[PDB]
Amino acid sequence: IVGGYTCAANSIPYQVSLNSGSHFCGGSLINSQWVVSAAHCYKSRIQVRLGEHNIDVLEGNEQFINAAKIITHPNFNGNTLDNDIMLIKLSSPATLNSRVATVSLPRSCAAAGTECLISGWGNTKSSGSSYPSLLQCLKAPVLSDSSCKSSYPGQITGNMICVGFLEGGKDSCQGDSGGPVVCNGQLQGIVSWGYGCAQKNKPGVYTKVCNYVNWIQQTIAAN
Ligand SMILES: [Ca+2]
Repeated sequence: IVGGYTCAANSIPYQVSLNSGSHFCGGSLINSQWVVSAAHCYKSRIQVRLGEHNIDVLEGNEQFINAAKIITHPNFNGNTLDNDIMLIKLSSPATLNSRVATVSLPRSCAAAGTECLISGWGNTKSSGSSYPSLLQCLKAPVLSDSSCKSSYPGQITGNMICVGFLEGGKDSCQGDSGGPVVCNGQLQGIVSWGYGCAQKNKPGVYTKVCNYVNWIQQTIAAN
């Protein structure tokens, strides 16, 4: 997260870290056994870390649970990042409490202008790199489809939304992928891609979660 703030401890209780030796992606807890993330975050071995604030220090509220099932969207396109969504089934259910909690799926798509919260442990610099210990937070609005397509001509499918600021300076970045965009208590976006980070007229591009509610519910019910 570039240009954000350090979140208060466990104030984003659905935020998880995907770890394969080190933190490499975010994700969101949507029921006690299932995490949603980005398909391009796929690895064949994944430990999900819940209840994290400082990812470099054991603080006492963590739960480390291995991924048992790892299911990418069947129409994921690795060239365009279309359908950039993935479901992880935990090998045992997380214990839900005030610091480890689920986030609701969207009841409808978010309108342009809707204010959201983006979070993660990704890069905090738009030039160079700095990876933080503490979870970072950013308030940002959903952008119109026409604005998003103008920012990225010929790249924004009907399964993508832009969230952020055309003036740049505030954005998600590498290491945030798979993490949440939550608006009015609903997971509307998954950190997916962009051109650089916090660049002018290049807001972050996010998987449009409201298109996948049916796929998510059916996959969970069937597995
Ligand atoms: Ca920790």
